Amino acid sequence: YSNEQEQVLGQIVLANFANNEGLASQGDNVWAATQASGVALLGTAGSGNF
Amino acid sequence: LDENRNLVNMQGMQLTGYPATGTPPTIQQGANPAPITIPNTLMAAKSTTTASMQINLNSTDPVPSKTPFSVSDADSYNKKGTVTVYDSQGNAHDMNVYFVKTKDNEWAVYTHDSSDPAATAPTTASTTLKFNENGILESGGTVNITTGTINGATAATFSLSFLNSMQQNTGANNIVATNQNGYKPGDLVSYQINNDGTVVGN
Amino acid sequence: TKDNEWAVYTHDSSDPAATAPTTASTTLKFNENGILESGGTVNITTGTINGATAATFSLSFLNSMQQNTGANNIVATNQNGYKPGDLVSYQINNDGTVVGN
Amino acid sequence: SMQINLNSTDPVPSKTPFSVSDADSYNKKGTVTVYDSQGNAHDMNVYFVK
Repeated sequence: YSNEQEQVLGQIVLANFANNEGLASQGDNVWAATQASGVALLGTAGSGNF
Repeated sequence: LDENRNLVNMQGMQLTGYPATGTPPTIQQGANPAPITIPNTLMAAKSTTTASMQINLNSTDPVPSKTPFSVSDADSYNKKGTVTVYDSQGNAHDMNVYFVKTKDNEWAVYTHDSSDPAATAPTTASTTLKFNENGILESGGTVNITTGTINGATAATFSLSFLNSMQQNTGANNIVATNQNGYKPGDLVSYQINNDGTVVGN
Repeated sequence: TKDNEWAVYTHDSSDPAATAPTTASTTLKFNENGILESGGTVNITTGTINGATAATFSLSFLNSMQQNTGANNIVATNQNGYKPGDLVSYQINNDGTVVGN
Repeated sequence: SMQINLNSTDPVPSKTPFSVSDADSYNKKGTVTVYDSQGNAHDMNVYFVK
């Protein structure tokens, strides 16, 4: 910002799946969470598994 | 790798193999085949129990000048080694060990803590190392050491064995290796399969 | 607060007239190895919003291991509540369980 | 029945007392599975020390 300050507007979430090659495509370069594919299992950028 | 984290073929026929149990887990050779899974959960820390430390010592090691043994003056000891131990909650403690030479074929070993704020510097010898005329350890190579408490944790007494040591003029003195069977907690980060079918987690 | 003991406070950040937690909602007391013993569940109530009834429910912290896991990191959370919504599509799974979305 | 081949030239286990956690104290560990009356299988671990 214009007073030598910084702000945070949120964080990017990376949702690793317990099952790759099990996602389903519903259009453009985009998948949807389905059965036999895993729960969202959210997470931050650099923590561990990601 | 399906919903329940089970290794399975493209249709839904779960993979099978020898189950593994223990700590560290070992492949039960004759066990009945059972499904192989990949638990994403974390394994709890196991406190150090069997720490071992080899050392290469010298026959011509001079006697320390200052005979009052201490931990401040470097002249108080001939050799200094260090190992790491783990509490019951994954906290790491540092165990120092000092070797001094009074006369030939005889050495005095003193342990010391460096993480407990209430650990007073001792002078009592932890044990004695007795050596052959050729430089082979005789006895006194089994010790039990208990640490202190660190922020609400109970100590874990470990067996320290200076097995297969030697003092046969390796120039100076140096530790060959240090190890134990204790580890911190940690989460699953990667898995693989070796060329012998033993599935491996990291 | 001390060795093997934590205090748990709560706050509804959506209530316009909420109050900062003066006391502890509960207290977690841990086994020496790092196993949770007490303060497993606690009754928690929230405030009414837009003329709608408030929610009184249970909040549980079971199966929590404080064992020097690096730094602090929440492992999992779960509820059973959901916003009202409409149908989009159905399907038939591999065991005949016709389930909607 | 358990038919097993034993190596003649294998050495005596290092640790003289019989340990159950580490293999230094036993030569060969095998496992068979027997069945009880109710049907719950029991794993019989056999330990061989020369």
